[PDB]
Amino acid sequence: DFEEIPEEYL
Amino acid sequence: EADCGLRPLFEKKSLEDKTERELLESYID
Amino acid sequence: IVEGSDAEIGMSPWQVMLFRKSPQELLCGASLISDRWVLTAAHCLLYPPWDKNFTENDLLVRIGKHSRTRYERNIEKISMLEKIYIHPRYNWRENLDRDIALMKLKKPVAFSDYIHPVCLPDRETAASLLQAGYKGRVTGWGNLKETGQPSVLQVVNLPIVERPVCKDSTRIRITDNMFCAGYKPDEGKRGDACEGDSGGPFVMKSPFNNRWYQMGIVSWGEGCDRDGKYGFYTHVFRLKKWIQKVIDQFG
Ligand SMILES: N=C(N)c1ccc(CNC(=O)[C@@H]2CCN2C(=O)[C@H](NCC(=O)O)C2CCCCC2)cc1
Ligand SMILES: *[C@@H]1O[C@H](CO)[C@@H](O[C@@H]2O[C@H](CO)[C@@H](O)[C@H](O)[C@H]2NC(C)=O)[C@H](O)[C@H]1NC(C)=O
Ligand code: NA
Ligand code: NA
Repeated sequence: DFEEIPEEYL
Repeated sequence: EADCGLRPLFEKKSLEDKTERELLESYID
Repeated sequence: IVEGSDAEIGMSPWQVMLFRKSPQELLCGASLISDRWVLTAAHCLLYPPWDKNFTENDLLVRIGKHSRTRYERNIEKISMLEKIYIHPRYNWRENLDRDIALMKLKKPVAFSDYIHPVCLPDRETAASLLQAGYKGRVTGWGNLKETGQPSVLQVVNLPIVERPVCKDSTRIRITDNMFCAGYKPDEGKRGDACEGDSGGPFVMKSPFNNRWYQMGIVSWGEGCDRDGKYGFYTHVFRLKKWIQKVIDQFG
C-alpha cells in the first residue's frame, strides 16, 4: 500500500 | 559534525517539541 | 511503536526508513549520522532464522520522511546503498548481541529542515545519560500493536531500566552491549518499540549541550508492550570503536 516512487530511483 | 543533534525546526529556532521536557525532567543527576 | 503518538514535523530529522525495493515495503528504521553514513540494526539486514539476507541493491534509504506510505515529494530524499557493513561479531544465533550495522550511501545527502544527522555519544555522554530512570525517545513506522500500521512516524519516550530488572524479565542472556527501557506495571504508563521499528534510534537530549545523541538502536523484545517485559536496544557507545573503525577505513 505504498505510493510508487519516481522511477529514477531504480 | 559540529552541527549534529541540533534540529533545524527546533533547537536551531529555540523552539521545543511537545515532550522533550519530559526527558529533561527525568535527568535528575 | 505501541502506545506512542504522532511525531511532530521535523521532530526526528535523522530518522531513516529502510525500504525494500520488491516487494515495496517497510524493511526497518535507521538513523543518519553524517551526510553519507546510516546506522541500523544488523538483524534488519542479516537474520538467517527468517531467511533474511539483504544486499546493497535490495533496498533504498528514504530520509526526511513523516508519512509512512506516501512519497513525500520535495521533502524526503531517496538514496541508494554503496556498501553495507555488519558487525563481525553480531550474534544472530542467540540474543542479537552486537546488533548493529552501517550503510554507506552512494552520494551524500543534502541536509534540510527535515534531514539532519544525530550525534553519537562519547564515553562521558554515555556515562552521564545512560542511567536507570533517565528517559530516551524511540521513533518508527512499525506496528502499532503486537498482533495496525501508522499513517505517520510514531514517537514514544521511555525510561531506561535497571539492569537487574531487565535481566529478571527474560530467560534470554543479556550482554553489556544492550540495555532495556520501558515502564513497569506499577508505573502505569505504557509504550514500546515493535516489529518494523528495528534499526530505529533511541535518543536522548543532553541537558549539558542541548544536542540529541543516539544512545541505542531498536533491537529486540518478546512481544510488544507486554506488562513485565521491556524493549532491548543496542548500546551504541559500547560499539563506537567499531563504528569509528569502519568510517575511518572506508570513509
Ligand atoms: N521492543 C520490542 N517489543 C520489540 C522491538 C523490535 C522487534 C523486532 N525485532 C525482531 O523481531 C528481532 C529479530 C528476532 N527478534 C526478536 O525480537 C525476537 N523476538 C520476536 C518477537 O517477540 O516478535 C527475540 C526473542 C528472544 C531472543 C532475541 C530475539 C520486536 C520487539
Ligand atoms: C548472505 O548473503 C550473502 C550474499 O550477499 C552470502 O555471501 C556469500 O557467502 C559465501 C560464503 O558462504 C561466499 O562464497 C559468496 O561469495 C558470498 N556471496 C554470494 C553471492 O554468494 C552469504 O553466504 C549469506 N549468508 C550469510 C550468513 O551471510
Ligand atoms: Na532472567
Ligand atoms: Na512492558
